[PDB]
Amino acid sequence: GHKSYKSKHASKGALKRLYKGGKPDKQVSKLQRKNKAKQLRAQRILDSIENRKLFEGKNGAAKIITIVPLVNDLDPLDILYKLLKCADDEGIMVQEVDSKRIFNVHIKKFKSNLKIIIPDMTNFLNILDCAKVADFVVFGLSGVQEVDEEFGEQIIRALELQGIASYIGVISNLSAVHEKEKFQLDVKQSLESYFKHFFPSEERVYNLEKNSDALNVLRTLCQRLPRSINWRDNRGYVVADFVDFVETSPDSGDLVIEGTVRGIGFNANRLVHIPDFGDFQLNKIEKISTVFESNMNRDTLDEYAPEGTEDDEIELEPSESAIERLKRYRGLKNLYNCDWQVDEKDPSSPAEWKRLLRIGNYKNTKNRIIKETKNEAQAIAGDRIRMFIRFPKFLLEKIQDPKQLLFAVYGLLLHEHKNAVVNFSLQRWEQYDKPVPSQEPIVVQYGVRRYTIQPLFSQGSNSPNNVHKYERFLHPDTVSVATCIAPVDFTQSPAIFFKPSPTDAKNIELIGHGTFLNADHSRILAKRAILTGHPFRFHKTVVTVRYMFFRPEDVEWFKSIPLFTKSGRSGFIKESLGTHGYFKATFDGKLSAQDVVAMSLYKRMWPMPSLPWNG
Amino acid sequence: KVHGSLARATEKPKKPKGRAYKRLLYTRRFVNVTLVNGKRRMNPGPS
Amino acid sequence: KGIVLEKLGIESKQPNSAIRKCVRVQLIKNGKKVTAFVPNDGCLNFVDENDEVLLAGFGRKGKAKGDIPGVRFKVVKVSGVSLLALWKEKKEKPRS
Amino acid sequence: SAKSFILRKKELMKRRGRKVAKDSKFTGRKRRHRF
RNA sequence: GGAUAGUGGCCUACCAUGGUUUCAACGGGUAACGGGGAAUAAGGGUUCGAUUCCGGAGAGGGAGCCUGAGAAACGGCUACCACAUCCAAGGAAGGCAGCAGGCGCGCAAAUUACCCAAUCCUAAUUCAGGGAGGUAGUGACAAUAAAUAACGAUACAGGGUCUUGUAAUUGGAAUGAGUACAAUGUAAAUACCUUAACGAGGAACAAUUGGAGGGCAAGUCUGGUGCCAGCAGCCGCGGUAAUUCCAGCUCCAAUAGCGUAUAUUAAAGUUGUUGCAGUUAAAAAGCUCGUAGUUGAACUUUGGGCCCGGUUGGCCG
Repeated sequence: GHKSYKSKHASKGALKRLYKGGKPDKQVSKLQRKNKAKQLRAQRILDSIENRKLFEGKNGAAKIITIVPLVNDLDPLDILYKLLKCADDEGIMVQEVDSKRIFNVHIKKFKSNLKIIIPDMTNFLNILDCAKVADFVVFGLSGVQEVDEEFGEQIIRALELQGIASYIGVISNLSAVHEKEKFQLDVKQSLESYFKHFFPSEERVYNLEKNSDALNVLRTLCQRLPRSINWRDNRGYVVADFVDFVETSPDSGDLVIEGTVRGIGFNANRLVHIPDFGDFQLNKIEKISTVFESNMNRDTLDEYAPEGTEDDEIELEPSESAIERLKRYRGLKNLYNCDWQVDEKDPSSPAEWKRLLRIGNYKNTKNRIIKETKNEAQAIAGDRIRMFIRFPKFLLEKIQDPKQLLFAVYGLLLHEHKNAVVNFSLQRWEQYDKPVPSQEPIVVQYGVRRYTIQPLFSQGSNSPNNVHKYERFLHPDTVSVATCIAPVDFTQSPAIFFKPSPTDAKNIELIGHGTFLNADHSRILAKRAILTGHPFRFHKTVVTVRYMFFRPEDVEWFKSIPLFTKSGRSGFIKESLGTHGYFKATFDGKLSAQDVVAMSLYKRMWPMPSLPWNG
Repeated sequence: KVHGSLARATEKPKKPKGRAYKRLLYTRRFVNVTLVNGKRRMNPGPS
Repeated sequence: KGIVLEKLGIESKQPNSAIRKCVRVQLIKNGKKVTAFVPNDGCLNFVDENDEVLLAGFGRKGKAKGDIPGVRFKVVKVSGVSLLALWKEKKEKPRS
Repeated sequence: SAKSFILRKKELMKRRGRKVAKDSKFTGRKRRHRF
């Protein structure tokens, strides 16, 4: 070859072989630089004030505060009364000493409004329910007794994974340890490192003995902005203060909920969920600080959408017939090199599978459903709404006084009540060595809805064919995927997995936790089926297998499927020798009597529908 | 796994630490060298 | 420090995988969006959406131990805890 | 292709004449699972 | 001439047409207060200096002024602008870049503590006052010193009658981390220094952070998971653009410290004055003239003689 021409910038002749095949520049002067930094900061400081417009606690504000002590030898009443002592107001504690659990505390020192909520200690779900509504959780600790091993830490971890807002840790029992301050500091740092293990953001747990540090807590609740939770703030939520039932029909009426609205915003056409009550539809809303009613675009209350109708070794038993049990199977060879269809006809498939929504992509409609509720919301978050809801009559025996137990109201998005087959992420809880199957009834709290479920366990390894292997038992180490039918959640809200048992102090046996992954019907879970047999007799080329079958018709029909062994040797059958399952076969190598003759054959599973849980 | 609330007030016995650990290296490295192959290997497997 | 938006499947190859994939994160001060790098798998369950991670430069690279082109911002902390301590089971990450 | 690179340069220093350790089944592994 | 404490275009009236600049004027940028100084070390240098001392300026932005020796003062006033507070709706009060503190910002920074005992300052003055300052709390910014064991006996392995290692072998000594009478300490306390009493037999009173093709110090290690149209077929072996997929063992370095990220310095002679390079690797204007700039041949009391008083070594002591 020839030595090439060389230049740093390409020659004009060479550009002709290549090419043939405005805003002027600015040099920033100081005043333009000084003005731009002023304009961006002034826009920033308006952003901070307007985002803080929710909490000028004189008329239009309510910070929801829940005192959650962790020790049975710890009363939230004295924790509350120590903090209110630093507001220089004694009459406020007198009015609430008799019997109150919901407090509308107005603070004149810091010009703030607090809503104080104390949950009931006898119910673990009630403690879980009162805390997700709040914007602040105050964890009361002990200086005298250690935290409960199976009760106290379980409260922290249950709140840890379902979503939690900002937090402050306090101590009220520090007087019980020795009075020398060198001893009070030695136990205080022990709790400081203990709370840092659970909640790493705060490296100081507060002592309520010092009135400045008692004010340090009291200021921080009123002043510092609450950290937001994505799933709660994407659907809106209402805390009730007054509930009144009216009569309009012999079987149902209207509840008059007088409460404040926070979150994203509410619409007259959308549904609603009340915890441990169910899902209902809207009737009328009213604004006090216009009137909006549910028009003809109501979402109907039905669990199945009616408009979707138009769109591993197993020992064989001699009495059990190998023909009837093995008709819905396919004889593929590789899990990653096979094909399946989602619309196959099967008696084991549910009849209501045709009545199921076939959602295309999750994240696109998840992004779509947020911006619709942003603009189509009537009740703006940060207002007072008189809420008129539709309500069946026979549930009035369960609703209690809202001033003693919390009564939340949760907004819903589009097509929440309609089902779609979904898959959940699942990680095993700490110190849980009990193995569970893939059909046990499990109660799951995801988002706000609580449902009974028996999902199908699987592995989360990626596959081009979207087919995965089934596990009979839950995998003890890594994350698993549980696929089932449930009402869809468009917020990717976290999920917690448990089962009730009255043996514990709580009626909860925590199994694990996880996240709402997807509403996926393309993902199909398959199971490998192995039936075993003992090779009875051996010849130079013919092997006789015993306890593989028990009828001669089973041998003849199963001739096409290629034969293999667990040692990794393939082969084929030759003829049926006996009636009780003795048959001839041929193999590439010579196998002994400790080897097992096995088959590889595959099927489908169809999961079971969900049911809401109460009690 | 979790730290105890009141904690702050196979198994092989522990190596010495600090000055006494350097005594272990000086004995191990070169006084009475254990394995000799002519090039003074330092970490063999199954010989 | 920046807000994570979504997580990408920037994978080594298709299914037979050396799993090193990471997220798309917007810095909070200048508002610019960058591509991040998370360590080995098992830390992707920690990083959900909108976690406010604290991320630092990646910088040095060899011809092994991470050769992904177009990423220079490893994620050091998620939700204000860590990723070293959170992976080695020292602490726990609060959920939003 | 990390194992292909580590072997490729290793016999090159046979021809250059320098010491290099003889190998085993850790040659192309991540010696440290990361943070 | 006016004005000032006072010189002076400082201002005014008139009259001249000057003054700076390629030796970079003027304009622009500075994420620029200047300096003593800081890091980096073979030299010269490169980078930094908001910050314990000196000097300048500002008290949300401008301007104006009272009092006084001194102020264009803001813990003084007045007006305007921008924020913002109270209410009886007529009006009043503002300025934490002082000390604590809080919001906002961000990767990024502590107690709404004790006292004038010290250092000094102010006053009518030994006496009052001082968030000036000091004491203490938070504080792995940075720096100094060095705990986590030492000795003996028995049995084996050695070098070989005297010297080492090994052991679920054994024995008593010594001590502070701690708790704490008391005393010192301090304005009063905490803490240090001293000390009656208690306080070590290993899962006690248990050290971590990184690293193993080279750099480079440290493996002819192990187990498990997934794939192979690869050999063999009781087992296995090998590959595995699984850039090792997940764990463990062993070894090495530093050590109450250690790693990562960004910036900068050395390595670096990749800024080259010391000290780079331009035929072919980045780079000698197409060629010559020519102002500033830089550089510019040799040459004019050289040599000899006289004495004088010194600082160094010695033959000498």
